[PDB]
Amino acid sequence: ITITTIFVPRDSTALALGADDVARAIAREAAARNEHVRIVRNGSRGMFWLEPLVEVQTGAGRVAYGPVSAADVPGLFDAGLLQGGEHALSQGVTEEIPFLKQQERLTFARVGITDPLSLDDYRAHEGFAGLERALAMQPAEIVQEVTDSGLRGRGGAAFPTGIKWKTVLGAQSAVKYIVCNADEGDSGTFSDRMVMEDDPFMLIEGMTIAALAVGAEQGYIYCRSEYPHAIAVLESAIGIANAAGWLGDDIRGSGKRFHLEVRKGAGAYVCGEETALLESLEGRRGVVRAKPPLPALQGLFGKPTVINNVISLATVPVILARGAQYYRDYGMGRSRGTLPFQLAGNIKQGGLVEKAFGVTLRELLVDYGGGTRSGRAIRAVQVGGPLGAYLPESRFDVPLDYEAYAAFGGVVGHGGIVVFDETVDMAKQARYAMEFCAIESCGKCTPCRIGSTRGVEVMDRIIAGEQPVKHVALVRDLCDTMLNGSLCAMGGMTPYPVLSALNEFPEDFGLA
Amino acid sequence: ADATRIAAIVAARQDIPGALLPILHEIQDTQGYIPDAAVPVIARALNLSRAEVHGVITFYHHFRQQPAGRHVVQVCRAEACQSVGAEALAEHAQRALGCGFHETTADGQVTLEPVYCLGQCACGPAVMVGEQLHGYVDARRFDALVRSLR
Ligand SMILES: Cc1cc2nc3c(=O)[nH]c(=O)nc-3n(C[C@H](O)[C@H](O)[C@H](O)COP(=O)(O)O)c2cc1C
Ligand code: SF4
Ligand code: FES
Repeated sequence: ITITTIFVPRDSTALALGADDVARAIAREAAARNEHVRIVRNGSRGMFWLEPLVEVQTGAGRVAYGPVSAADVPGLFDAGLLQGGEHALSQGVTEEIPFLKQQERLTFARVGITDPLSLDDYRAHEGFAGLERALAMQPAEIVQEVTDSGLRGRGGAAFPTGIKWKTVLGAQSAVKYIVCNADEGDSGTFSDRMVMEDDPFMLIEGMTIAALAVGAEQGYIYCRSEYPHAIAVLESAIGIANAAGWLGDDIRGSGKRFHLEVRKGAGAYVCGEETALLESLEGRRGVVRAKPPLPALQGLFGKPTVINNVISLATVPVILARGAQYYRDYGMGRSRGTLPFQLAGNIKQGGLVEKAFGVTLRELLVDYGGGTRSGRAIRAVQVGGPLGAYLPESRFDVPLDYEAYAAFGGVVGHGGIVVFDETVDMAKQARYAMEFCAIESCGKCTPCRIGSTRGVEVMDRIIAGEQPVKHVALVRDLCDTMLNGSLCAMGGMTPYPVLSALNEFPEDFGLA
Repeated sequence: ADATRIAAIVAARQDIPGALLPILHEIQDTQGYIPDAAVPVIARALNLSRAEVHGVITFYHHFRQQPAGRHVVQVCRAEACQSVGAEALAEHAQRALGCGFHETTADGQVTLEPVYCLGQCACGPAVMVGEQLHGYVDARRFDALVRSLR
């Protein structure tokens, strides 16, 4: 008669921290006490220092406990878990935790609230309201709405999304494609991963709206092989959406057609570059294409192709459901909307912080992150991934805005934030940037393919203390060669962590 | 490796747009690796050259052409895990296992591989075994999880 709903996340981070064991321990304990529970496997709220974060539905709303280990579960029951009783691990009403409450979760609105594979949960929280509006608009109107919203590419290049769709719509071709770039290869990023594991229907809805906007009937999600959980969840969600008429040849009786499938990548960072991604989808080595031909005009199999990042596509439904002006009102300058920032690395309170553009790095580091995990001072923060610059403390007050970061050589990128404390060796960081480029180079460009390995060798000489002045000059020279002789940002932006490390921390390289 | 099943895997996929990577994944997923003897079968079905197919297999680090040990243990080497100790963990893993990266233990139980971010960047150092993730991995937890495998 009386059944208590308990939430135990199934996000791969929660799983990495023991969430399946927690869920089995809760089930075993309930059985041992003859109590009836329904264990809902939700996405994660994105407060990873509290995962596994168990929530209980009570009269006051959902209350949270974290982080929970299986050994804690009998004591949780003893303290009255099923009624939200107080325990050492109690966090209170989940939505009242300031880390979570002080966010602007436009895209991540459902993440951690819902069962990720439940259509009923999805639609009870505005799911498919954007698609239902889009089904009642002409294609050019959907393009115009995404344009008016101010949405820009959340993969990092921040190109205006609606203009991109306008090009695909205007192109003449019977076959057009939607391609979702889910390669999320950057260290410090997991917002795409979280959408795919914790709210897959939002990505499916966003790609379907894109298909309606430009006239595409086939979509592909290219997901990196390092994300087996995302791939399995997306495939289940596509099956579920298809069975319920949200995909297929007669979507909700509209007569519109859209088919979607997931493609697994194969360990190449450079397949996040949009044309190397297309080569991979077509079954070839992930070698960057010359880009006088835009993929929006000649992309997958030479057809007009929308290529967008997971977060870009996942933001389309709220833009349609709540309107362009609602979305455009957030942010600053030309950085309209919100971004799911990802706090990572040596961070005390890491996870997912969605905020309007204009928040500063210091606000995210201190007010949300709570400083380093070690307790030592922050020394350098890499923003925007392995190809981003390291930021010193003197830059922590620049507003997180595409134009303000670009002005000083910062990279917002996907919004990932990797914190290093005072123990970091910036010469070893510079060496790693070169090593990583040597590992991931698609091979088309000599400075990227071979110059990177020479940069490793020289950095080794610097780290061993051999002739620092001479060898730093050689590294500077090699960086200029990569800045000017790279056909994509792998080689072209490898100098960003190298030059920022060298410029901001010359003492780590043996210099004055 | 089951040559007959490989031919069927290829035949079921041979009309998929850009079928080569899904084919290579299904062969590796079911057989453990892509045997050299599968390349002519793949090449013929997709109207590709054998060198083309071999070049794809060689390009992508995920694909292996020889069986791995019983367990593939991937240790993240990328920046966020570095910031919380991935470098020392990688040194320890090689001492505890007695082999380097891209190598397999003498008892054939563990193949040690690097990976460059598992999307676990806020709870590193991160390790994946098969598809099971582990966060906050230090020398003690590493030895414990390797003990569990054996
Ligand atoms: C080395 C390299 C890696 C990249 N990785 C990604 C990625 O992981 N996810 C992504 O969305 N864009 C990535 N890009 C950018 C894509 O080339 C391109 O900007 C894509 O179309 C982004 O779509 P968007 O407009 O929605 O941001 C990468 C570019 C380079 C040079
Ligand atoms: S810069 Fe590097 S990854 Fe990019 S095209 Fe050249 S070789 Fe390939
Ligand atoms: S840097 Fe290791 S999981 Fe992302």
